[PDB]
Amino acid sequence: YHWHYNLPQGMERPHSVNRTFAAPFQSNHSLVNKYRGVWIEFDMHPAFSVALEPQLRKLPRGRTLPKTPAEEVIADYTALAPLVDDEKTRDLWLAKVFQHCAFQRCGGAMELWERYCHQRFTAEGATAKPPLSLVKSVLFYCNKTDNSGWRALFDRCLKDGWNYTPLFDTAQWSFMLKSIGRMGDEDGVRAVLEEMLDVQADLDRVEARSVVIALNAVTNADVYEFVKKYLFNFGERKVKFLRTTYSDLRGHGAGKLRIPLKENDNMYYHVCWHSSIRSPRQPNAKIDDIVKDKIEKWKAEGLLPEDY
Amino acid sequence: RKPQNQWEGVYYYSGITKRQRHLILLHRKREREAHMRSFNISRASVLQRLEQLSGDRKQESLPPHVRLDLAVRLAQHGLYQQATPIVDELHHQKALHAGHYALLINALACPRLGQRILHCDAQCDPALTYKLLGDENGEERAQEAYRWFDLALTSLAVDCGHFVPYLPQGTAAASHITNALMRTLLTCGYTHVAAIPDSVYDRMGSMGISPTISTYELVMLALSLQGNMVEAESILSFLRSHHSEHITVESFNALLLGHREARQFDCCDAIWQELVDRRWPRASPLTAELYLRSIMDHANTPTSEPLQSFANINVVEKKKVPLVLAQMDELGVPRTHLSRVLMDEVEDSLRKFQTYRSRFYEWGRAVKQFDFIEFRRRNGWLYDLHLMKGDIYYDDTRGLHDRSPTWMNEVPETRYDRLYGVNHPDIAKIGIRRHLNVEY
Amino acid sequence: IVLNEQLHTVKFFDLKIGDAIRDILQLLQRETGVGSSVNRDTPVGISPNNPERRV
Amino acid sequence: TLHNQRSAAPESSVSQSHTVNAPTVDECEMLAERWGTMNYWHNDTFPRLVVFLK
Amino acid sequence: GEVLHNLMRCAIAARHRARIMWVYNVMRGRFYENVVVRAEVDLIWRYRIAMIALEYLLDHECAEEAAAIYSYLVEEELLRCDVHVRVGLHMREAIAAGKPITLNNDVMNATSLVRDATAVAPEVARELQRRHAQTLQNNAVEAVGAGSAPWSILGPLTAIGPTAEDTMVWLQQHYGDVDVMSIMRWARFRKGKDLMAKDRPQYLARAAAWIELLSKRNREMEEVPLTYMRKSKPLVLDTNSNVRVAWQTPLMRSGGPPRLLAREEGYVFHHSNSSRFVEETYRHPGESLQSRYLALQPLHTEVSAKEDFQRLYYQAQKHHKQQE
Amino acid sequence: QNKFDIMRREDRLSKGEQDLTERNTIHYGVPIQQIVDEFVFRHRNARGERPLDYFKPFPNFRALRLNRMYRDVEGFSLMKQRPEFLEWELFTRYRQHHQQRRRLALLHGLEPVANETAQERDTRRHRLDEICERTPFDEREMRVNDDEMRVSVETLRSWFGVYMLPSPTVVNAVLGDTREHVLSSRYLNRLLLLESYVPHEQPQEVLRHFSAEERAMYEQHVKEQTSRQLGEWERAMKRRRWLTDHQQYGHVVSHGL
Amino acid sequence: RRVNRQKVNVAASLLDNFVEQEWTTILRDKHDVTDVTKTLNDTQNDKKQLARRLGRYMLFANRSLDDTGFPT
Amino acid sequence: RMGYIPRYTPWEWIAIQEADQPLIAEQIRQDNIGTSYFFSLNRYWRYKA
Amino acid sequence: SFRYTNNLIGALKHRLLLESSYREIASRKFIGNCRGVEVVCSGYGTVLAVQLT
Repeated sequence: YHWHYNLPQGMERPHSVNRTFAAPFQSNHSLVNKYRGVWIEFDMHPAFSVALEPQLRKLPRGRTLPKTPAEEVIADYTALAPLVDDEKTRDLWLAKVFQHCAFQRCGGAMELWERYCHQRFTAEGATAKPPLSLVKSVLFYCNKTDNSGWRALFDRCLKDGWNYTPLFDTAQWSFMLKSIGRMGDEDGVRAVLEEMLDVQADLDRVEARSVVIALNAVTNADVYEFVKKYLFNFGERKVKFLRTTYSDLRGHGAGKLRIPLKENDNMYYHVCWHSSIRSPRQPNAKIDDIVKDKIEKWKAEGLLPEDY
Repeated sequence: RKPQNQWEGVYYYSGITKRQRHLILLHRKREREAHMRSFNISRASVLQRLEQLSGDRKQESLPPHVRLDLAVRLAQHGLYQQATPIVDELHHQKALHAGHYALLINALACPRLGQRILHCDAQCDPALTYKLLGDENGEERAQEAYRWFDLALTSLAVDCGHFVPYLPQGTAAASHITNALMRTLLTCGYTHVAAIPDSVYDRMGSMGISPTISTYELVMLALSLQGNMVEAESILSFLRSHHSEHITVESFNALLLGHREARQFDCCDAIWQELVDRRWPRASPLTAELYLRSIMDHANTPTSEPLQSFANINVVEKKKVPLVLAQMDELGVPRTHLSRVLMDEVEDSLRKFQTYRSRFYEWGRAVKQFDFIEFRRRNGWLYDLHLMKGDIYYDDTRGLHDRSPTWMNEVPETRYDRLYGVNHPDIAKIGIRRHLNVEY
Repeated sequence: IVLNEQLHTVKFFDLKIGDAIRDILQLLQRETGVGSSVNRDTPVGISPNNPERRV
Repeated sequence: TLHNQRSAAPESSVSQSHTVNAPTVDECEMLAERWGTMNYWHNDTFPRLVVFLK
Repeated sequence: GEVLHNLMRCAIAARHRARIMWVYNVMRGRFYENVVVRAEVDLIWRYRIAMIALEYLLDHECAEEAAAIYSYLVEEELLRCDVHVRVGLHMREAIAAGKPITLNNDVMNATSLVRDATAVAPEVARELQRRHAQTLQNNAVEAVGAGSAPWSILGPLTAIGPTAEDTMVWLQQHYGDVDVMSIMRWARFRKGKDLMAKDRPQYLARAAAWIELLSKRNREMEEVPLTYMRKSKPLVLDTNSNVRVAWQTPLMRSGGPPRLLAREEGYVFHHSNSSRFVEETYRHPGESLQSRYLALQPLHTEVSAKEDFQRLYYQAQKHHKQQE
Repeated sequence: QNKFDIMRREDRLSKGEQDLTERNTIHYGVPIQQIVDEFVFRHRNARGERPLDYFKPFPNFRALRLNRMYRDVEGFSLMKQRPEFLEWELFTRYRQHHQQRRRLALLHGLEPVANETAQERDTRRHRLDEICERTPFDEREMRVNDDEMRVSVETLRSWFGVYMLPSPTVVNAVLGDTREHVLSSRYLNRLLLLESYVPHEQPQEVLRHFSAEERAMYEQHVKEQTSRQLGEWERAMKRRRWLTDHQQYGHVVSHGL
Repeated sequence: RRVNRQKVNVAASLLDNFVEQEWTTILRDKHDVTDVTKTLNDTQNDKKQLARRLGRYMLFANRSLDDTGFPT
Repeated sequence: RMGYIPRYTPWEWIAIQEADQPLIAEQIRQDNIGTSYFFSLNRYWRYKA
Repeated sequence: SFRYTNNLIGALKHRLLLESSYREIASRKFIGNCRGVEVVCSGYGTVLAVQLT
């Protein structure tokens, strides 16, 4: 019951619980020092950076976003970029104005892709390979302005194409799924979510407001059954948070989004069913011959008479 | 209330996710591909440089310094067979000199192939690089290192043609080539690293060549790889007695490496604590790499006398890792100059044994304690070791009852209360009233 | 020698049946679904030894 | 039954700084560059100042 | 980058070598600050901080700390970056006018930094050969005790050819472990002052000291000749464990039989703080009272622990010269 | 896994040393304090191995431990496993003679040195012998112990003789009155002077399994070995030395006075 | 198998005795030849100078079965 | 024995209790620069003096 | 699963490198000298020329 005071007060047995169970760090709060954005990996040679320094000054650098309007940096790339004779310098410069026009939402920046980079990367079976910083910047741009040009570029990043999908970050897929749910591509949601499972991306650490938008745009019948088996891939902590965010984005907190959601209640009732499932509790030919033999018997018995 | 266990540790998060350990393994494979890609590009460039100067310069004889520059670059990339016809005609044309022979034998140890073996094959272990360089023609490069040493001493006798019976054995060039020979023979197999303290060292003594500090450090490194520590410390004891001004870091790097191979981890601690104490010569990042790897080999070593009745005992040696990393901040050793294989195991020991003052005020909260229990309850099959399955020396006749008055001091309240009826015939001796004797 | 190892397993008949029940108890407490994204080294739709593993 | 580790005698508790050993022949050569105590040059047995003078 | 630049400049004025390597260690960072936070120092500022740290440690001859920063510059490929900003400053002025710009080998060699580096390069190579010949001579006279030793007869440095191309040959085959052209461009300026155009022997002394510090091959060829450590075997009659039978080379004891290798008889490296080395014989027992009770007493003759070959060659030549 | 460590293993066992892969696990095997305690626990306080001072009311720390044979009995010649009624008391007096010599060496600086040469050792011993033969034996330091009897020097000189425990007139007569001085190393050195004055060889059942073609190369193998072993042995018994004046070996024929 | 293990032990020790017998013979007889090509400035290859640059003769009786042709 | 309770905790039981609990990083208390005479008492308000 | 295919990729990587290196051994010169005698040989063991430098 207790230990007496005249007994020797030795330790009875040691306990090694922290070395038998190695627990990873799990907090309900998010990380306060994370970038929460799409990184460009600006890796310019250190001779063009000081040469283009008045032009790169008005461009977004690491964790810095200048408020220069987008029509000036387009005009800087219109005139000065043919002067520099280097292929990867112009590609890294074009990735920055694609990032600058994304943060200011300028829809006219897709003309720069068709002017310079379309003919040598995405036209008529081009064998040249674009850098990773250019593909990340235009996919972040087309997802920000809800441009439909992401589909020709996302199909180029598969294993037979450029194979850049293992190099995409978890914040890249969050901005990707938000734009497809806003535009409403049912096969666009499935082709990305099949790619994220094939690439082994961090499915539990995608943005929860991005997943409930991409799941809200699921209306076709065959891709709706794809969502039912794909919803088991999330964690139990994630799938109970997808219910609370989807209920608030269609309820009181509908003003957090730029455009309102469309009412998809058959996805709403299934997510509320799937979140309650993961949470704890709190022969037609042979049968049709059977029935026809009985009606044949009942006319012989007289239970089904003729006209009187 | 039921008492809480005071010998049970606080539940805290010391571990990584299965995605993170996969992502560490995936990222470490990419840079092993990057060092494999970096070597074969430069190896193909020097082979294209060789065939260019052999094909288009077929009849035009090259200047001897261009052929000397290509011969050392072939030997550095592990291509020793493509360089021996170049050195045979340069010795025959008598264009090589005292410094040129020591340059070629030092190039024969291949310090470009060893860079690929370090990052990719040896898992950034500096002791394993000497063990793996001996397989890529270890005996073959050792014979050419002995042949180029005979080519060097023949050329030094011509170059020295008073001290005439003591030339060229007394010059600086004879020991420099002999130090170049021991450096090349260290990269060879075990048969040649054993010949460095016995056969090469006695041949240097029989030839009468005065050694330098780099002579003893390669002999100490040769005895370190054999595992003989009684002789390796004796050489530095000779250096501690006679030539103490010239002792550099590499003698300490041999002894940190040598006790790591002999698995005498108590000795390699005392060498590191000595180097922190004297602070001269300066601790290289090779010192911090060789000492921290000796900690991790001691930490992953299982014991067999308790036979791990409760847990692994040697994992407590990783608690010294925050002490050593704090010592590196004052010794001027940057912790960013550590290898990627070691830095993952260093940060493994840091998240297991290190906490800050801001975390220590919040690590014992009941929310974090009960999350540890539920995460052990939900998925304990993924992270568990059990779920995988007077003065006494002048006293001898003691003076008893020395009239020390206990009545000058006052301890009067020593009253004791005994149970009623001890000798009573009607009251039984045994009973449940005996439990009243333990009550205070 | 052979009788000592035969008598060593007959006294653990009762303790292994209780050990088998305790394996079922920790099995039903596992996280539902196919798993979590943080606790997997293998992708869900692919075999871990598949040659076309990394898309 | 025994141990597989390196068996070593404990380190000597004798003061090696105060014990003056026998003078070796290498000590006599660098005796002009040697720093010693007043007990070192005027030792009871083997005094080193007379070796510096001889 | 600008905050860590002033942190390094505070460490230069405070002369704190441990904090110079600390600011350099924070500048590289870990996986958390560079990938998770994405707060990393750019390549221009990482070149400036590492250069003023490498400038101080080479001026104050800190060999191990300067070797770590130079290992960072060869890893990050920042050896030719001082000319890259110089080309880029010219490319900024050229693109401001409207002319096209590019980066090749002929653009880098057309600058004033590389053209001045190759012109002074013969004077630096003569400074390296003059300084090494003085240190080789000082290693020989200190091995004897001041006459010269045979250590300074034939050194590891060859003669310099009489052209600028053989100068670049001689620097690449004797100091080829480091980039000698990048070092001489770094040592050109000192506190803003152009040493190459104003103080010519000061720059020649500064550039030769920086090449000799960063080169590992120069460190291995400028070593003081040490004495030869002899092996030892234990005694036949064990008197003490500190006295041992020493191994003597035939240069020390001439004549006698040709001996075998030392390890076969049992001669190993044995030395300690109280170790003594001796040659042991035994006193010859005659037809006397002592026949078998005694162990043939160990007559000893104390020998040295080292073989100073530079003094043995000097004294034998002194006997070859002062006798005649 | 590596050929370096495989060749290091077969080299180390050829030297007769510990293999490094045997040290891959750590054994802190059976410390001496545990073995003594389980020996006492098994033998019920280990009676008989305790001295009689353990059964006394006030024993010191040397009486509480078990009996061991220390390094005092290494020099006593007539010491047996069972002494005959007076040999232990002579041993305790001989031991006290060396402890006073150990005291006198520290008084006059005649303690041994760590790097002591044997030519310096015997001169230190000879200086210790001449300084201990003139100092009388202290009987106050000679303390009786556990079971031996207090016997004076007169009875020990009567039983074993005057040569065993000598007088100063005796030691000047041997190397060249009832009083005892400390023993010397040269006097007992004189007393003992006066009184003493083919690889891979196989058995026959393996040879029975051999064929006659394989026995022929077996007998050829042992032919070459014993010709090499006796050929090496005759070069040791010849003792023929190289004469440099004629550049030819030579052998001794006659031996004169 | 155990007697055939002794069959290769007596057959290797015949060969290990024969190799180092001639290896001492071609070294002791080349010691008295004294072929001097130091003025010729050759490539230092010879019959003796290739034999001494070869390593220690690892004896076949000391080898196991894996070094004599049997697979692991 | 029948009731042996040790009065000294064994070396195995000490090593288990030390290996389960982490160290505090501010216990090393090393200092080589000096005291910030102007800024250390006037830092940011959350972690201020 | 997929044990034959994953062993066949590693087997053909072993066969590709032994084929790439066999084309380099045969397309090379192997010159051996003993005493001024340049015996020039190819990778196939054929002596190309017995010269004397």
